[PDB]
Amino acid sequence: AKSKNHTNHNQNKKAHRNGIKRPLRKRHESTLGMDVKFLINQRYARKGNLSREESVKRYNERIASQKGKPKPVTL
Amino acid sequence: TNSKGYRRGTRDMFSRPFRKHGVIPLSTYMRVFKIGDIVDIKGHGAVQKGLPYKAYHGKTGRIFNVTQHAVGVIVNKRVRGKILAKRVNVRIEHIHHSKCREDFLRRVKENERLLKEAKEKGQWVSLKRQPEQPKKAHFVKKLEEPIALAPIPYEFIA
Amino acid sequence: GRRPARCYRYCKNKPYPKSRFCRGVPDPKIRIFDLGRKKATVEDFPLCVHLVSDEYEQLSSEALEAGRICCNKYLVKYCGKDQFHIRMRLHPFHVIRINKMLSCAGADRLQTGMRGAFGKPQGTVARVRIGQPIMSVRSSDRYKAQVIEALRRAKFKFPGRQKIYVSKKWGFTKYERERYEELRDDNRLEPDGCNVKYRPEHGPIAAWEKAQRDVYA
Amino acid sequence: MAAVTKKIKRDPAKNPMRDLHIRKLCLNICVGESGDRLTRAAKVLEQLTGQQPVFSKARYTVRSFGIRRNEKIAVHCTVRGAKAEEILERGLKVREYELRRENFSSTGNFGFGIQEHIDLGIKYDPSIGIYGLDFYVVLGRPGYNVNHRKRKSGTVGFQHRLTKEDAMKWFQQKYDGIILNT
Amino acid sequence: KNKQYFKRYQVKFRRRREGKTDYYARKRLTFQDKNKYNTPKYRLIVRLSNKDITVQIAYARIEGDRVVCAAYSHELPKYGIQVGLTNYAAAYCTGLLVARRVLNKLGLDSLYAGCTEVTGEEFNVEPVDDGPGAFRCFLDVGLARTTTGARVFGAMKGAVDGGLNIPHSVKRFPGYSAETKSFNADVHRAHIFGQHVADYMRSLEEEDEESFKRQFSRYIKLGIRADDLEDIYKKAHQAIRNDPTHKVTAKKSSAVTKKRWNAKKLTNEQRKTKIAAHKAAYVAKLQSET
RNA sequence: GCCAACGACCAUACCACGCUGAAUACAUCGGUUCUCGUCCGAUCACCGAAAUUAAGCAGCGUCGCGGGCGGUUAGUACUUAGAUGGGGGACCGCUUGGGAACACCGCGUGUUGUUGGCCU
RNA sequence: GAGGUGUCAGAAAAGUUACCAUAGGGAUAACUGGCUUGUGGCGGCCAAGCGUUCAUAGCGACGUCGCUUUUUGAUCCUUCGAUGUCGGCUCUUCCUAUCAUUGUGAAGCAAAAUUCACCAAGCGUUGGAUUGUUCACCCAUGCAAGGGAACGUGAGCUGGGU
RNA sequence: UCUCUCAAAUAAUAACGGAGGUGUCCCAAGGCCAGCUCAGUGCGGACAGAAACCACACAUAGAGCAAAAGGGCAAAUGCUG
RNA sequence: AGCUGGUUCCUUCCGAAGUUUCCCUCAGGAUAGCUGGUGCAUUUUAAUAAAUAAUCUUAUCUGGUAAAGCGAAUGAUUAGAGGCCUUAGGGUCGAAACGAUCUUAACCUAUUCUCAAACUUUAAAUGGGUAAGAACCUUAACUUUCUUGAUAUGAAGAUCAAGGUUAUGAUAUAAAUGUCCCAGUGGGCCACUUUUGGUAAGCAGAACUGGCGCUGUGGGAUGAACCAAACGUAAUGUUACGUGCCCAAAUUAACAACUCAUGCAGAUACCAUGAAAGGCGUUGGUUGCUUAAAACAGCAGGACGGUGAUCAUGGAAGUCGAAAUCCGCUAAGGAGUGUGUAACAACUCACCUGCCGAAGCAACUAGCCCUUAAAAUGGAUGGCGCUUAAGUUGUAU
Repeated sequence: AKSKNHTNHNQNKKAHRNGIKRPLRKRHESTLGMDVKFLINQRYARKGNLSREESVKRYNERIASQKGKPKPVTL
Repeated sequence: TNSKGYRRGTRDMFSRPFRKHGVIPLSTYMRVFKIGDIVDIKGHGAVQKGLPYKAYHGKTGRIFNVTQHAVGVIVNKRVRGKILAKRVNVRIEHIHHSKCREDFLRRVKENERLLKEAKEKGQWVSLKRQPEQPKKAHFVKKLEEPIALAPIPYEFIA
Repeated sequence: GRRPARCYRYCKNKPYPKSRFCRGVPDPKIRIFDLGRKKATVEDFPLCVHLVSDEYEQLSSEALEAGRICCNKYLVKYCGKDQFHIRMRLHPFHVIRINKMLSCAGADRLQTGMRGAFGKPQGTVARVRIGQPIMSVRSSDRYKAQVIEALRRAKFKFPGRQKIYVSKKWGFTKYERERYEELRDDNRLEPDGCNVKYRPEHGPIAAWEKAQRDVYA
Repeated sequence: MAAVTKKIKRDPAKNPMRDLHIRKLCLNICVGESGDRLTRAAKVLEQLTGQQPVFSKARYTVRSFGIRRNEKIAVHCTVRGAKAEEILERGLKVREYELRRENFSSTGNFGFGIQEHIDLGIKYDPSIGIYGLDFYVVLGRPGYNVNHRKRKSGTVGFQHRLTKEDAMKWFQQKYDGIILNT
Repeated sequence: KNKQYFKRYQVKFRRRREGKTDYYARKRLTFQDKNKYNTPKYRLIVRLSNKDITVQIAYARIEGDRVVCAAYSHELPKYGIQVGLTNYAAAYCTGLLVARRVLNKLGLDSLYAGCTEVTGEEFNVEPVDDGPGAFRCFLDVGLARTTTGARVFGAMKGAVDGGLNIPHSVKRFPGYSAETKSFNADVHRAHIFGQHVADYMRSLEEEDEESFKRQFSRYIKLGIRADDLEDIYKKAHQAIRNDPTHKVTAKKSSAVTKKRWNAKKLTNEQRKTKIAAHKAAYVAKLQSET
């Protein structure tokens, strides 16, 4: 009683009716498969940042007193 | 009933084409892959670890993970029927930077030059790309002699 | 004995070679594709006259046999055996398949109805294109009509309208009837077996020295 | 084949350091069975050079030659420098300095086959039973390193390259050997 | 053989045709962790050439490998070693040359002064606590022979003792008794200071004096006998620390001709005319022959 | 220019046959205490004293062998789209777009990154 | 973690029903019709040969193109809340691809006779033995005992085969 | 369940379509490294012939990697320690 | 009872699917997809863009089909020619020869013939991914018990400052989003194109797309599906398909050909059939001829001799057949195109002439017609009928 196995007939009509629908360029950035560590010190990054105009100004004042780093980039 | 395994029809997908034969030469790694860069996935079948499953060959994604010896590329792949997003961990031996992105970047720098040049010329900018319009009042001078010659044909000959 | 060739007249299917997958194919009924004084230097028989197919159809090995046999007999009988090179430029490397209706002894049980209808190999066919040359026949300029008459009678043995074209080409060599005279009345062509060797320039000095000396000697 | 060649006005073009040293003389005793006969065959090589012979296993089961795979059919020793010269000369006498023009390969190397190894020294010692010897002498050019070497592997030569003629000339010179055509 | 074979021959890379690089060792050595993005990995590459010991620190880039420091044993007559620039001793010195010259341009001189007393003891240089961690350099032997007692490794011991953090198990340094392991530390020292070179002198100076007349001359001509070799190599180690000479060239420079020398490639006008002249001569030979 | 080391791209770098290679040099190429590895100090380990650019390697030549690229071949082949176009059908003209391949011909026969040296 | 259900996303399971029963099914066989036409039957094309000679009077290889749908398969569209199997009896009309008869053209047709082909179905194409038999096989006569279509024809029979 | 093809060059893609295989095999045929160079051919080597072992030259994968088939590989993924 | 049958008023608006997966599943469900409804959040995609969604284009990737190839790997294969080599196996001249010379074979070389779905270096078209900016780019600097490094770099989070025009094109019927876990569907059918099995089928099965299913109307005479077109109700206007009449409509106030059909002359895609092969019917083409020293048809007239030259003798002087095949005489006549006496012989045609004194002859191409082409209740371009068409081709209103 040979039925019929497999037609992809009307599937592509079906899809465009209520759009196959692309999601989002999330400014609010999704994660998974980031090697756990980055995530740990990403958490710390956010926390330690506490806010900020004085914090940046004090460490700029450290960099001018120290100057600092001719060695790091070459190594 | 059907096809189904993973390597179905990949005789020519994973074929190293004549005179490109062997060990994947080191430049491939030397390219620094950075999160958010557009990457094209090209199946290299000599590097058998981190193989991009056959639907993903010439389907191109943006990088959302860099892991110790894999680059996790989000390819958006058309399902029947709701575009689900897949993070595929694939190696750099199969992952080549798309210079689709560079065309954009080249444009920013060029647009800024044209903007500056025009502003210093006072007026006018018009930096947006217009496709090839039906052109111009064309004068042909003989020079080098009038035209004419018509054509053809005796095209018999079996 | 093998249906009749309407069933295989048309190029319907993905061409089946005599392959390591087809193993079992009956021997092509065509053995000898070249009958003639094949051993004659190209300068002796300056004509070529062709039967060229004007149809996308398949000519059977069976048909090909008959057309060869016709061409041999007319040329040999009227105008003496060794005055012609008959080359049949169509080899039959495509396999005809027939699914015989195996019910034997009206006894059925397992038959095979359409289920599975796998064609077993029965026959060989040459696949033919518009302006594909069937026949090429070499002769000396006084034997034009006799060649043509032999070709006319070969046509009928084959399905679907073929026409005779007298090529402005010197024999089986590419060279239009001016061109081998330009070359062989200089120093430039030297003899190969039903063919001619080049006229090279490539390559280079060492080869050129010898060629020029051989003609002059 | 087609050159602006010259042979430029340098002066004479002799034959300097590349002169012809002997790579190895390798002796083999080929005995169709392993066991005791193979061990006895080993005694013949081992005493002659003093250097212990290494064995190599049967590639395959030929069966027509009644051998099975990895049977350890036969033993061989390679001999280089000083001891190579002495042993080669000794077996040369046994062969007669009359070789053949073929014995010679295009890599300019030459072989003998001899029966009675006892002719070159070795006491009859009847428990060991008389074994024939295969001689293959590979002639090289001093500093053969290039085509052998693991790092910086290069493919030999124009001139260098040992030919049949080069090897026959060397044979004709020292040993005064008659090339002798059958 | 045959026109035909040449066509389908997919002949090896370029350096596999020169047999210098197998490329398989090269994959493993270069191939960075991708999650270390733009970091220049640090390879110490040792090749033993039969009168240079050339040790270079190299990294890969997409344009080509970039070398930061290069030391040649032909630098060692500055530091007083005129002779045996093929040596074990000269390897340990060339390894110290790279190591120290690496620490000189890259400012790591005061910290990580590497094994100063050179007692040949099995030390990889320990990271200094609350200091940023010292240069991790990886051995590219390439196809260079993974051989116990090699100068390849004699260079590596000297590079470690030059302050560099080169991970190595101790087996491939010279003097290691295989049955058991069992690191003979005296033997290790002796290779550094060319004592073995000196032993080669001392024993045969009584007996077979053919070998002096040949090998280990220049040691006659400079009055440096056997016991004196030990001091030159110990005081070469001190002299290398003191000074990084760097080497400067003032030349200018002729790409063109001088003298012969690249035989200016025969214009198409020249080739064709010459080719015709050959065919012309061949016709002339046949006319004489007749 | 050359040479070295380290390389990228990956046969313009190969192959074949000659010729040539000065200098800092690779190489050719020697010695065998020691370490070390080999049946064999051929390789491999070490010592670097005597020779040599013939070879490797490099360059130079070659109407070569091969390899690249463009045209030519060819808008053809082939094909998307169209007709109440043709043909008995097999298939085929036209019309709107896109567009090969072998072949033949020409021209090239490694280029270049870092770092050091040599410079005819 | 393992032990397993292969109907392998996982029932625990033997026959027979012509003594049968039900709910359905033309999603499905048998059967009419339709498509197809390999297979069957009929007719050509070319023509190597047969035929004293002479390819085609009559024939015709190897090949090749059809037509018919009356062979048999292939199919399942229609029909399973039923379309009355096969033959034989009886009775109908037509069709030719014409065996006889008419009028004709061929002949290796001398006569006689038969064969081939044509216009032609107007008109014949039978009586029996056996078989249920179409078919078949035989006997006898007559110049001649051509072949098909409406699976004709079971509120016509018979119910013999199935 | 899987390979190649059908499958109309992304992918998806069926018929009792075509050529086949799977229920196991293996402490290496896993894992890693070092060394090596194979299919095949040419040329030498008593016993050795076409094929035995020995020796050199060539050789893009034509071999070998349990198995089906198709991919992949040459100082290996193969082979040998 | 998963089965069959039936299910009771209307209108309005929107409006399917026969597919996916799993299931003793396959006459059925669940499930996903398609469907409606209920709404919700925001409209520079909103009420008096520098934010997109998704289609072209552009830019940037992929691919092994069509084609091509085999003197490219793999897999098949044909032809000669030329050859080393003792690799020859025979022979001839040789006692024999790795002697000379033929002969034939493996290889080897350059050509050459022909092919692949389960071959492919090569390699399309048409396809399929991503991008075309304020959610962007660039400058500058903060966290890093990490990853990581002699870098509190990089990598992210990210703070701060710089920027002419927002950085292809049309559009948005507003779009996105959630709930119902909603029905209905899980039996498809047909056509262009592409295709597999099968000779094929109104056959079994895919790929893409549209219909039909759920779709009348106009048109194809007719008709589920083809064409044109998607239908609230009407007037008036104009189209597709047609236009002798039937049947709305020019037997055109246009036009040039072709065709005359005794048994489906012919008469609109799908389509209701027609070939292979023939035709001095007719019609237009192509190419080659004879020839003014008179040709081409057609008569008249020679068609012999060297010589039954001769072999087949069964009989052949020219002629069942043939090696062959040249002179002579010549204006020209084949050691012969046939008729055939079994032979001789008598006839024929070539060849050249008298007349013909200027036309014609052969081989091809393809239209319509004719032949091929015959079947069955009476019969079908749908009908009448149509023949300088109302046919067939092309063309104009």
